Amino acid sequence: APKNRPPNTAFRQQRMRAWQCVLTPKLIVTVFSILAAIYLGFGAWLTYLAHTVRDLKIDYTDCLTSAPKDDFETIPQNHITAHFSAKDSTFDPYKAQWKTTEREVQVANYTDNRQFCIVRFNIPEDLQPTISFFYYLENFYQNHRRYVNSFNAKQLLGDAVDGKTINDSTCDPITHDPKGTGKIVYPCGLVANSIFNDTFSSPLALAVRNSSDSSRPYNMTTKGIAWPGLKDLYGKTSYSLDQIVPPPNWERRYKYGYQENNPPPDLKTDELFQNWMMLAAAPNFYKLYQKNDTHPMLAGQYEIEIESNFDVTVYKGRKAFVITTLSTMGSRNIWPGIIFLIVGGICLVLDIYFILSFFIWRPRKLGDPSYLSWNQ
Amino acid sequence: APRKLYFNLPPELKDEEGHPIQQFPRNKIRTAKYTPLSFIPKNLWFQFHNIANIFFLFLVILVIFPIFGGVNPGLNSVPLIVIITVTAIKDAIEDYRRTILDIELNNAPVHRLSGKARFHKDAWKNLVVGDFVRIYNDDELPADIIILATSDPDGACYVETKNLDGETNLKVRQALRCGRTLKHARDCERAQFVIESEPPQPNLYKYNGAIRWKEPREMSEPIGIDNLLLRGCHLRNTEWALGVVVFTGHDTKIMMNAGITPSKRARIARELNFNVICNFGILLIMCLIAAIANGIAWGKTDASLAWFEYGSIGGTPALTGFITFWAAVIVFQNLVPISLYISLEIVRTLQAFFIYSDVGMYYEKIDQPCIPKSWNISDDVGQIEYIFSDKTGTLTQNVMEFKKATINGQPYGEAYTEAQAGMDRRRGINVEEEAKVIREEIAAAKVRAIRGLRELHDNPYLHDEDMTFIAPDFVEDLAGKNGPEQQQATEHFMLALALCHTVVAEKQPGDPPKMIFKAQSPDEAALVATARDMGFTVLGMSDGGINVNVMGKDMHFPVLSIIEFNSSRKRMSTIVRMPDGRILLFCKGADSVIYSRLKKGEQADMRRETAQHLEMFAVEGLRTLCIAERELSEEEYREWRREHDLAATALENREEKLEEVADKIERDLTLLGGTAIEDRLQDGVPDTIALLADAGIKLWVLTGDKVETAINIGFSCNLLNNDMDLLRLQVNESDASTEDDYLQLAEEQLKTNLERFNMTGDDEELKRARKDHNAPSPTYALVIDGFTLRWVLSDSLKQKFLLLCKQCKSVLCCRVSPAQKAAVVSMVKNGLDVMTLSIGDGANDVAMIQEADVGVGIAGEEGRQAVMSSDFAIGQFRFLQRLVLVHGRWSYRRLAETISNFFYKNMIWTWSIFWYQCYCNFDIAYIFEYTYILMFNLFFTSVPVILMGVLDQDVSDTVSLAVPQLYRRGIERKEWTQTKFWLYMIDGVYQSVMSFFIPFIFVVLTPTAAGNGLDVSERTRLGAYIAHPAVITINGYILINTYRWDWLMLLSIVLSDVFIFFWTGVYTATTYSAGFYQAAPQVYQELTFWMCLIVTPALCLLPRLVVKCIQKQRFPYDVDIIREQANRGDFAAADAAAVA
Ligand SMILES: *[C@@H]1O[C@H](CO)[C@@H](O[C@@H]2O[C@H](CO)[C@@H](O[C@@H]3O[C@H](CO)[C@@H](O)[C@H](O[C@H]4O[C@H](CO)[C@@H](O)[C@H](O)[C@@H]4O)[C@@H]3O)[C@H](O)[C@H]2NC(C)=O)[C@H](O)[C@H]1NC(C)=O
Ligand SMILES: *[C@@H]1O[C@H](CO)[C@@H](O[C@@H]2O[C@H](CO)[C@@H](O[C@@H]3O[C@H](CO)[C@@H](O)[C@H](O)[C@@H]3O)[C@H](O)[C@H]2NC(C)=O)[C@H](O)[C@H]1NC(C)=O
Ligand SMILES: *[C@@H]1O[C@H](CO)[C@@H](O[C@@H]2O[C@H](CO)[C@@H](O)[C@H](O)[C@H]2NC(C)=O)[C@H](O)[C@H]1NC(C)=O
Ligand SMILES: *[C@@H]1O[C@H](CO)[C@@H](O)[C@H](O)[C@H]1NC(C)=O
Ligand SMILES: *[C@@H]1O[C@H](CO)[C@@H](O)[C@H](O)[C@H]1NC(C)=O
Ligand code: BEF
Ligand SMILES: [Mg+2]
Repeated sequence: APKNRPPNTAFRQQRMRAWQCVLTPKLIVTVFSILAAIYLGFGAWLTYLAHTVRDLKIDYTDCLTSAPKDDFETIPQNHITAHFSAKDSTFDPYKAQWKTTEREVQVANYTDNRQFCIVRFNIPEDLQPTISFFYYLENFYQNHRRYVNSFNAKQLLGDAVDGKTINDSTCDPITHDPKGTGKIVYPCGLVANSIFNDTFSSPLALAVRNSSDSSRPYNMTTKGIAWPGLKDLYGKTSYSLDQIVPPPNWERRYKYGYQENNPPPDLKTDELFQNWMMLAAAPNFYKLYQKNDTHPMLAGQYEIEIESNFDVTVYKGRKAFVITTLSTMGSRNIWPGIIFLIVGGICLVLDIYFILSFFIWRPRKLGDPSYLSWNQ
Repeated sequence: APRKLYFNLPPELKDEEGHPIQQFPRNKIRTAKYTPLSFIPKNLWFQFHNIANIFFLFLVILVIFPIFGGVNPGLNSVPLIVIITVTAIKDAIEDYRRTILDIELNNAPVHRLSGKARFHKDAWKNLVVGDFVRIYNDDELPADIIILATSDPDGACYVETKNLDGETNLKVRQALRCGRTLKHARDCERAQFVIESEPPQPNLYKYNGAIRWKEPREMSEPIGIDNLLLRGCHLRNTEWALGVVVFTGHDTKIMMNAGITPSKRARIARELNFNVICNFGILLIMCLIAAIANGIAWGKTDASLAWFEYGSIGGTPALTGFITFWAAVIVFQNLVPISLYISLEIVRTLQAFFIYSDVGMYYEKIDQPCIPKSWNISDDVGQIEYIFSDKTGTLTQNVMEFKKATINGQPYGEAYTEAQAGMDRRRGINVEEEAKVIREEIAAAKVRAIRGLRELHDNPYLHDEDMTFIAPDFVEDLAGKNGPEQQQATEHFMLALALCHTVVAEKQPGDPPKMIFKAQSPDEAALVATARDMGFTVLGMSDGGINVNVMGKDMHFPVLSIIEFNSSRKRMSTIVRMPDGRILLFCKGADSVIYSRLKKGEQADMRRETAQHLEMFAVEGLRTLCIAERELSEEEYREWRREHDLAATALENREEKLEEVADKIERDLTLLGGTAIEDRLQDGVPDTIALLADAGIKLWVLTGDKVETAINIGFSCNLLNNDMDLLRLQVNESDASTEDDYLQLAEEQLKTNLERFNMTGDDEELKRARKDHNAPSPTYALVIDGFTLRWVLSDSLKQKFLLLCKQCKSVLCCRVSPAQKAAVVSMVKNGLDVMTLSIGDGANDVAMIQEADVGVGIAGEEGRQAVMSSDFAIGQFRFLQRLVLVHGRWSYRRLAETISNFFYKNMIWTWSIFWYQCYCNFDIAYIFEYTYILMFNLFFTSVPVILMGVLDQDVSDTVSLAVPQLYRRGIERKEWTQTKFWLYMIDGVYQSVMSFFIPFIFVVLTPTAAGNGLDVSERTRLGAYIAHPAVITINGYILINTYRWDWLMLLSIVLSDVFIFFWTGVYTATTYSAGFYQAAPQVYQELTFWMCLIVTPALCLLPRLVVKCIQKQRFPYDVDIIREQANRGDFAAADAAAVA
């Protein structure tokens, strides 16, 4: 009896069930037809979507640079980017006045003096809820190799890790006390150091002469502004408030240190900190600041008070704010629609050319022993 | 190193610690590539022949410096150690299979003795030089042994040399004169004598030595080959041959023509090595771009990096650019892919497995499939031409039948050949049914001839289906029909075929006793075996001469004398006194040797008809023989015998005097008839050769056998033909010719032959012959023996010789030496830029096999001296078509497509990373969450491409045998060019551009595209956004490029994509990651995610889909059209016929 007989399976003998993917022009015409159909459909859909949302972006670096001090001068047109369908209403965007003012404010004890800008921007139509409010930072690179690994995780989680492990961690230059003493910084990275410092004071809707009272504060919240998982990442600190200090740049805010009146901010609630410490990808990123889910902003000449605390033209950067309204797709991005339409259009024109060159023009009947290249 | 041997006191001139000089190798034989004690360094140096491993080892020792990105212990050092270890494990397992069959051979038993006082059974390895040895019938010989005695007196043993030299006949060997008398097994311990020998020489038929047999004082008996039993020779017609082992180990001429299984490499590895170097070049170029741009951007006091990041990785922009350079070299490591070599090892091993488990190449009589022995080279078999072939072992089974005869001008063949069947069915005539009806006529004639024989005297020794000379006309002519004189003619002829022989007859009792015929060559064995199947069966020489049982009645012949066969005589004779009183001399031999010894001026029509019939028979591939007779006289016989025994008594120059006296009696003769014996080919060998020659392969039969048998086999196999000029390059080793005249004669022959081919070997008509792949002029053959071959392979004639051998359609070397086999293979292999297969069955064949690119052994049961050193081990020649035509073009196309798609894959990955670096001031920041990069090339994408390489097939297992011309595309090496590589890399770069800049656009050119509105523009969420569509794109491109979408391939594609989704969704549900804490619920549930997931794979696979469909329609392939044909039908006949 023969024992070395190789098993006559249908896999060992390479006989598995299969489909010989011959590209006869009854198979590729249908492929290109279905691709063109699906992609032109999705392109029309996404174009309608990216046209159903509407927004307004205003840049405000010349506030500290060149805004006037007592009169509401107009903003040049290279700052207003307003996508609003219902054009030529009683209000029209691209006409916003703006004025800066050095103001003596209080924080905990010492009443420091910051510098403010005030922007009167008019939206011409209502925008239904979930009106978000992002800030925009050009030429800011959060995506560097040393920058993106520079923080302690357990510390943000809420912990008193050590004075040694924090001292030699990947957050090298900013992990110990800048002054003489040997305290340890609470957020020990330079990713938490450079957090955006401007402060947006919610749109005070000027009197539209319907409710003629001067103030109509469209109260937008800054809570529930990040993913709940982030809240599961952070936590109030276990440090004794004795050995922690703002790293170098919260000084103009914690001008005396972490104390019983200026306490170390709990991170599970500080949601703007949670938005910042998730590192953006490009240098021209947006980030979420406020929102409102339960009431529609009406057409009106709103006014926002932007404490311009972040000196950004120092590195030729730019900063701005946007008030986009959302849809199921996202915010206004005209490019998905155009990309889908372009792919569908080229698939359609190649379908047309293939059906032509394989049905109407010469069809090159299948398998003839004339092209075999050993019959010539 | 000329050695000496002593048998019972050593020579005091080699004292203690001075006697071990003349260190003789151990009788073991190592064909394994690695020893246990030295496997590691050898295998490491072999794996590092791949240049990329140098780059990977340098990059591993470079991450130890704790300044760049990835820490050293696991991430970057586990892959190298694991890859090296699994590669070494595969190679060690393969080498151990070779080693286990090696150690199976090394334990073969031999009766050893010089210390044992008896010839106890031992193994081959236990054979020290100078130890007595006994050998029995058909025993493979352990080592080169000098004879000392044998079973029969006079010292005659027979050696079947077919394993070393392709000669079939049992060559006679003589025991040395003094010392033959040691019949016992223990009377050797008083045999005191000394042996003198010479250094080991690889020339087979040149050896000399001496013996000192110590009242005897001093003896001396030179020992040529006639005392030398070689190692592959099989001892026959002798019960015991009490020899002495003189050579052992690698001193033997059988082993002295090989290395130690020189490790072959797959010829795709080298072009792949150049491609690796080019990819490393582009890697360095892009890393230098990165370093310069990073330094330029980091040496500014105006960028936002100076303010917010207090930093520099060195107190200079130049130093930080340098650090970034090396760190980028770490990040862009996959330009020279690490996963290339392990993927290719895994693919090649699986293809070797699939070769091993194919029943379509399972030979039953030996019970083993096409077991591969080098799993690296499975793709080279898709490129080879120049299938060099042995003759005696591979092509011919070496069973010799008796087909036809021509007696009294009358032919009796009634035979048909598969050779002729193919030769006719190739043209329009006799296509299919004629074969069946003709074989039916042959069966009918066979049964009618057996019936006619039964009507004659009862023949118990005759056995149906034990006879090949079927001729009913012969039976009726011997019965008496058609003539009373023709009966006498055929009767006397069949009596002559039972008189001229020397065969020994033995009766096998039981069922009607079939008699066995032990002869000196299977030629006369077939002669006599047919001379009993038509009456006139033979018995033993019962103290007189032969006894013939003619038509049921016995006849005792006294044999007067016999003149034995020789290589120079070409004929053999015997004088016998027949019962009719008169004595008669028979002389049978070659056709052209008897036509010279014939009484002239007689039987003009008879002799011319016999000449034309032998011409027909020798053209049909049969090995003809002529028999002649002469009525000798009593006084003439006794006087010739007195001259004969007088010449025998003259001890000096005796053989020449015997040949001179024996040529005075064989001059006047007359032609009884002419036989036609056929040396049987294997099954399907003519069809195999036809199929291969249609593919594009050129087949050079180069045997070690005589010059005319080679031409016979060239006629059988249909290599030769009847419309073919013959080029016989010969420099007759004219006695004592000046050597330079040898070369001058050879040069003139080469020059006139090249002339007539209308050219010469001017070295300009070689660079135009390094780029030509065309079946040559089909009307030329080149027959050249070893001597002419030896002299045309020396300095410059070689080149000329090459050109000659390139024009002639066929080549038939003859009496060629193992070293010369290897030299011809190496001349065609190096002188041209071409691949080369060598199929063999023996020692000469092992030399030919290790020197060729692909070595195939045949398991011809002759001792696997050429199977333990081959790439593959086939059982028959007919499976070579299956192997080369199915598992060759398949494997080659598969490896080409695998490595092309693989370069594409790694290109798209690393160039997407590079574009991201472009968007972050070239400071090398991963966008892929430090685990996508870890698991990408491992899990998400490796299985689709390895499956495309292992289990993809273009046409079929049978449509490839039905259309061999497709193999031409592998001959000219058109599936792995250097434009498929560059086109695939350009494709990868384009697809990286698209598959990075589409999701980047989607989720970065807008404020937080996330539907409910939250941060998904993060550095890692964008990583998922471009890393899921990238995996789907790569697997689609690996799928679009395959031809046979089957169960496993589509299953693996689906599981790889579903596995990236599952791995994300599972790994981002815990706090352990903290960058991906919940990435699944807030990336999946978006709509831009699915929009990009469906748009980037199409936008990446659309250009090659368009190119593929158009380049199928407007321009075809050959495989394209054969698949468009075999799709509908046109090959269902072969499929249905083969499956059942
Ligand atoms: C909001 O954030 C921005 C950016 O983080 C922040 O602007 C920063 O203020 C810090 C100081 O609080 C600046 O750092 C200084 O830079 C100057 C110039 O290089 C240095 O001379 C300063 O060193 C002196 O002062 C230190 C502090 O007393 C001493 O320790 C030191 O010995 C020196 O005497 C100091 O390093 C930083 O440059 C700016 N950033 C930019 C971009 O200009 C802003 O103040 C923040 N506002 C609030 C309210 O948090
Ligand atoms: C983390 O690394 C820093 C840098 O090496 C370590 O530095 C220094 O730590 C000592 C020990 O507390 C500090 O000294 C205290 O300094 C005051 C001077 O104001 C001195 O009067 C006290 O007697 C005491 O020595 C020192 O100021 C501090 N210097 C700096 C620049 O940080 C630090 O100790 C490391 N952390 C730990 C936990 O070890
Ligand atoms: C969105 O803004 C509107 C602005 O009116 C908020 O409505 C006011 O909410 C406050 C409490 O936060 C009430 O005291 C006022 O009486 C409300 N005014 C009106 C006219 O309704 C609304 O609460 C905000 N909602 C969200 C989700 O932020
Ligand atoms: C605020 O409190 C801190 C400590 O409690 C004190 O040192 C500081 O002087 C206070 N502010 C003012 C303006 O005095
Ligand atoms: C918005 O509502 C909060 C909660 O009552 C309140 O503290 C805040 O002053 C309001 N905003 C304005 C501009 O009044
Ligand atoms: F012994 Be062979 F036919 F080279
Ligand atoms: Mg052989």
